[PDB]
Amino acid sequence: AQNPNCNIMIFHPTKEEFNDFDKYIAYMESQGAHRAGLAKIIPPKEWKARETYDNISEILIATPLQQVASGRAGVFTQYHKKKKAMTVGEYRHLANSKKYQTPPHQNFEDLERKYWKNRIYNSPIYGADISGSLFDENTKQWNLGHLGTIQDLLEKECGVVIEGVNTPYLYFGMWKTTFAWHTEDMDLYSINYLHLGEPKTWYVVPPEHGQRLERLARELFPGSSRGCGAFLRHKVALISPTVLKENGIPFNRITQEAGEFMVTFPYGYHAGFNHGFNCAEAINFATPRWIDYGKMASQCSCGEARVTFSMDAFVRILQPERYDLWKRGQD
Ligand SMILES: O=C(O)CNC(=O)C(=O)O
Ligand SMILES: [Mg+2]
Ligand code: NI
Ligand SMILES: [Zn+2]
Repeated sequence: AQNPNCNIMIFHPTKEEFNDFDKYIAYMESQGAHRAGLAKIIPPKEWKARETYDNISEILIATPLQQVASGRAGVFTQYHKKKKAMTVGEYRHLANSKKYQTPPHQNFEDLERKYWKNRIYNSPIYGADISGSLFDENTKQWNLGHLGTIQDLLEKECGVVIEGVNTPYLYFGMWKTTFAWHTEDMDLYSINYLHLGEPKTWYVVPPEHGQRLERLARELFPGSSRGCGAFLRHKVALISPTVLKENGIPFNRITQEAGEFMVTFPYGYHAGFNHGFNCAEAINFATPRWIDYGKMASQCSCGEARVTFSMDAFVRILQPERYDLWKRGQD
């Protein structure tokens, strides 16, 4: 069995290997990359996402989200308070202000220490989940707006034609902006490209051990767990590495820098934080190996998780027994 300790693997494809996206994902899996839940892909030196980022300041962040924490430093939830619209240039200036800017630090480890010590005492503003793309249309390799769609994959594997679309999302971050512990919708893959700015630190639980994280989460968030049998779908709970280690939960960590891709694999729980002003692009995708994960994915039916249009068909076809309850949660 390849990668039996479930380490995060880092790949350096050549420009030739960068042509065929599906083939390279399958390659990475042949080497055991999926066992970690997360892999890093460093693009060949010849590749670029676009020519420059000099002209992005007029993108609008219609609903910036202030991420307000409750709990203790290592075990907390966050809720998202909506803020007034602002442009990317206005948000960058805000991220760089004395109130929000990254503190002086020695290295990524010192910054990570400071994040876990101090995150809860601040409320950073995240421009998350913005439909759009920063890939140039002429970028033909690993262009996250030109991937094969999940609907087409389901149709190719299973023969059933379904409605829905699959487009990327932009994320504008600042120091301490946080992504809570989650797997993707329908336990899909994700791919995330850090276009510019400061790094993003990731934490991940191997898919084979995801239920250990869920059991810890039920213990640590007992009211939330009574409310919903899949409350991590709400994407609000944080647990620090120190707490994970104290509870024996297997995990790994890595820091993504600008110019690098990360892939999350089906049922790979992940969480993390931004180091400072940055911009990432991410999209969900599927492969043949995903189908079995999609069929088994948990679902929130309490009403909190509220998701895209396109998830309807995935539930309806892959999980017909759960469909009626899940759809009630949506309505
Ligand atoms: O970058 C973020 O805030 C969150 N991204 C992801 O969870 C992902 O790419 O799967
Ligand atoms: Mg612009
Ligand atoms: Ni994710
Ligand atoms: Zn729920």
